[PDB]
Amino acid sequence: MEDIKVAVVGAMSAGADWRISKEACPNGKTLISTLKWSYTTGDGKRYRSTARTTFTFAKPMAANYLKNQPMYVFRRTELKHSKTEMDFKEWQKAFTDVVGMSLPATHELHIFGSINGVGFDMVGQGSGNPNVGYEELNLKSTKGELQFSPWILVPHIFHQYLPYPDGMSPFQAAMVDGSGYQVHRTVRFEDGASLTVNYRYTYEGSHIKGEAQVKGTGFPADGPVMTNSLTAFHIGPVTQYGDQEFTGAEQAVADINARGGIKGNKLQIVKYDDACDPKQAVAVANRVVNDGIKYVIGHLCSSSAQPASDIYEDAGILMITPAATAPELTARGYQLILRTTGLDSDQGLTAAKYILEKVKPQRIAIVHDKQQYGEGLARAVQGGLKKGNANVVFFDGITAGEKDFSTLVARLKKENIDFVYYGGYHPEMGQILRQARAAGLKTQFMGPEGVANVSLSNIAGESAEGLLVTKPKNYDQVPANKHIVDAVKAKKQDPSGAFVWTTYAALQSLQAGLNQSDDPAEIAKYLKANSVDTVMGPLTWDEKGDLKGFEFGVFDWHANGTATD
Ligand SMILES: CC[C@H](C)[C@H](N)C(=O)O
Ligand SMILES: [Cl-]
Repeated sequence: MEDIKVAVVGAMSAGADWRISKEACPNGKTLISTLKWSYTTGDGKRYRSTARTTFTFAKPMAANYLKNQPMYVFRRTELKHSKTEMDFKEWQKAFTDVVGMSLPATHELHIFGSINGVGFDMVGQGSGNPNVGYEELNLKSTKGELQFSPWILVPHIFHQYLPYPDGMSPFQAAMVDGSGYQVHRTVRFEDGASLTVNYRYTYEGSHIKGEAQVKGTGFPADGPVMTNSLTAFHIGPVTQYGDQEFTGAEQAVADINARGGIKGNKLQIVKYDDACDPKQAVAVANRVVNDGIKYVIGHLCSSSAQPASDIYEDAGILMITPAATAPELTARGYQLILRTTGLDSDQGLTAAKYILEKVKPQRIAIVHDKQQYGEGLARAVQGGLKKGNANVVFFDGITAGEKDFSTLVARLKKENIDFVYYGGYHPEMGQILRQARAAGLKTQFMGPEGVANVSLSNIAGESAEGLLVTKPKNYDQVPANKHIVDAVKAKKQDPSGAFVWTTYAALQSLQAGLNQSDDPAEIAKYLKANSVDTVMGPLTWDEKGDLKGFEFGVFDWHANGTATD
């Protein structure tokens, strides 16, 4: 009768604005606060850290603070930084429940020590509002240029600026009486690295002097930290796909658990982020196993669902990908691996047919981005086009995430290309469509479900008009799915996305399974020999876990970010 844990594996999700510091006091003279903290890489990767932080009070804390077992503190931050300056702002709000809706005026921070034995030292002034939990800080180097990421000194760059619901925090209480606290903080990194910070404070009226002594060690030398690859989260090349999964998934789970759940037992999503990165997707998978989670919804890109699939199979963990389409993944005899989507093979053949039958252009160019998906899809299509005598002029590739297509654009122009197929994902396609119509090509473009999203429209504007896509059918127009569509809307979320539906269908799949056996093997056996009613229709699977008789369907794309037959 425990809740049943399902892993949902997104990609390049923002995550929550506020961080939970949990706060416990085991004695009158000690406060311990626990932190989870992911950084993000100028790449959209996640570097995961866990903090323990210890406050020593020279005088015992009044009884009121102790009688109020777990306090919860929500904190956000911002950092602008050069190689020499930093500028930082913190908002902090205390509550006694995990549900989110003279005192100090000025301070200084001397923050010094070492990172992988590279000494650093910074100094500078700041202010805050002890009533509201706001603080700000400027900091200048007294040595030279940080040869590490300044986002590693974040959080560590003044809890005397908090307050509790009905008064002063313990931290403030301690400043006003003069007896004070000290702070040890310790950070574990997923990659073995380690950071120690010790904090002493003097008070001079309402001004604070912070001393902060910093020992970091065994950061990998081409890690995010030693490499300055750390950024705030900026939307990433697959944020659209992760967001559509999470949406379809959170609706589904609500709707299931309302209907009473599996057999009394409710489902609980445990969110993970693999960044569609091979290594990270392998960190995620090892964590999934270790967390006792036996059913996985996700790994969205082929490139990251392969590496992940190995561990899951190796561990007796069920994995339904609602999104990864490269046929490789179900072509290696794995038994615990299912799909709520089709394959590049059928997706490239659908295209070629629509080009040979219903377009018939004169001069074809085939472009891809060189990854499994894109090249994969271009080879189907090329092969379909070759067999129907279509006049394919050149097949070519580009790097993912360059913004400059002046070379491809001048070349489609020089060679009077009226049609182009682009195997790949929306960022590159977006720029193509847009830098094309800028240069005044009348060229007609085509893409797979990877470009069939609202972000394509966001990048391209009017250029997106007339783009041809292959994509799953529009199940958001099917009357059964009306209720679901309304709920997504109630939440201001966009239900047209296909991964919303595939994801929703993948949970329903898991549902049917779970209703006999909590065992990952019988589920895969059951599902393979039975049809499930889902938001996509009935869903028979085959013995390698591919959906039987899945047809993508070909659609006209529009600058509004909808799509018609
Ligand atoms: C999110 C899925 C992406 C677009 C594609 N189907 C792939 O296998 O990489
Ligand atoms: Cl803290």
